[PDB]
Amino acid sequence: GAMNSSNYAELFNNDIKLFVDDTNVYRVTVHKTFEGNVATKAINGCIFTLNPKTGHLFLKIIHTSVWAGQKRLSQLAKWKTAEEVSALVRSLPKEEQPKQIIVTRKAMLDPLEVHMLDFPNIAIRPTELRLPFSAAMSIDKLSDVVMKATEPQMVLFNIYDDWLDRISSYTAFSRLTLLLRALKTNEESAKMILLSDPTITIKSYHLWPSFTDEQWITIESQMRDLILTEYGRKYNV
Amino acid sequence: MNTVPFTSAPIEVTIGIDQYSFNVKENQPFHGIKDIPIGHVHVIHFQHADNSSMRYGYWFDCRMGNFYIQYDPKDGLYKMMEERDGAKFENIVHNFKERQMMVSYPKIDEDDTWYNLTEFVQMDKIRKIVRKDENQFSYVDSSMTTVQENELSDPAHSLNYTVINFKSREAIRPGHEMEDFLDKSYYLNTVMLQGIFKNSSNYFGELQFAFLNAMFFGNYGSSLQWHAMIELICSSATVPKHMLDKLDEILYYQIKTLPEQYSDILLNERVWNICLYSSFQKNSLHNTEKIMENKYPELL
Ligand SMILES: CNCC(=O)N(C)c1ccccn1
Repeated sequence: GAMNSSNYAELFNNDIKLFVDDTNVYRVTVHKTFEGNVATKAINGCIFTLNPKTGHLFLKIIHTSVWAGQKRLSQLAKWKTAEEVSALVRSLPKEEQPKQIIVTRKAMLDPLEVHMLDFPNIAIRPTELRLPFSAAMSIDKLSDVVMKATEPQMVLFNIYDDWLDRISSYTAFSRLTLLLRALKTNEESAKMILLSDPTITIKSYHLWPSFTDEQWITIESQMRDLILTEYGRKYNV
Repeated sequence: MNTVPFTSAPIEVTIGIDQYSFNVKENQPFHGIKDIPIGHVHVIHFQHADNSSMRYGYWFDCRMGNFYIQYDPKDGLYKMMEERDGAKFENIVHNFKERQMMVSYPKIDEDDTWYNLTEFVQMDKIRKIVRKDENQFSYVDSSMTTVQENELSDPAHSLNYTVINFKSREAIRPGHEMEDFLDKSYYLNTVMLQGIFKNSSNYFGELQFAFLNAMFFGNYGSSLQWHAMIELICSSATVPKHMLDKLDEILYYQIKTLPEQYSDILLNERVWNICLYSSFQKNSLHNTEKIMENKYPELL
């Protein structure tokens, strides 16, 4: 059944599972035409498929050519997502295939279930959590590889960098979701927090800066402040 | 015109014959039903006064044998049986006829309701859905589950309707996932019509039989089957024009006949709203849409 606050630690047990987020698959800019009508222009997108225990991110880049000559693109995007997730699963050795796939949006349930009919033992689940994975394109290195792609491409990342050498996967996921929630609520502020101190750099093979344990506590506090504030600024409190 | 005699009526019971019904009192000198139209299947059905639980009954065709009803005090129900001695049967019926204890199947001459509800229903197909090969007639009751319900527990007593499942490998061609799920024409026309049912008449017959078991016995799995077979047609973009026209007539007469007060349980809101207002065939069921809107606008 659905994943929620009550069964949260299940994410960090030893049953392989993946989150799939489709919110950045079909992306457009909306603009005026010379005749003064409105049109859209697609830009490259991505499927966000994440193992929350290990941090392994399977970033399937969706190049705009996949939309050429197609209709009802927002519907197609869900089915394209499910096609690519099913292909990923089939590409993995049996012992690496997930036992559950959790979709962040309920409209992915039927597309994914249908594409995974060959895998009756893989549970496809929704979630009641409001996860901030749409903000993945606010991570500079992820946005860069998506925007530069000239063809369909899969790129592999660990979204936890080396954090698991020092913290558990529960704590790493909590840090990830805090960072992403902040980037979603106020991207400029969030990014200012992460980079204000030029002596803390991002390793070439990492996504986030090389904070010490003590610096992560300061950073994490600053992201909470931001979120509560924006929550005031937004609601006036 | 054929006859189904009753040995007696030892317990108070409401007796149905097709869309008609009589309340028989405990030990009411009553001895069966005459003037039953030849050429159609028929259903004789029962609800005891002391236990409105379990409606049950028998599908039959008088061309296939001489059938009668006899109460069994051990099993506690009215049982259909075949009389193989034809002279014994004619003699019984004639005596019963002279005693004026046999009700006359009360068909109005103008009235094509039963034909319209059973147009494609054949006894031979009923007997493959309801498996009990030593009898020529078929028992159904309120509690019997379908083969598909059992999958999700006694198989001898199951309704072996054709399994329809929209999220199944049978329904979905590898590589056409989105196409086959959003437009079920492949599944309707190739898998089901050409493959399993062979023709639309057999498909409609199973649909009509499922409705009738839903209506007369409150059989929940039958209701599920009826709606699935409707939904499979309505969710196909490509349906033969003769099938859509016949479907509209079939459904019109089903909706017309349904008891006004059972609509809440026998009609699935999602399927009907999808079929009449969203599906590919939303504009192909004019008669059905008009009667639904005028009789059950709440559901919609
Ligand atoms: C529901 N009446 C059953 C019936 O036809 N019979 C028993 C009868 C007919 C005429 C007068 C009395 N009984």
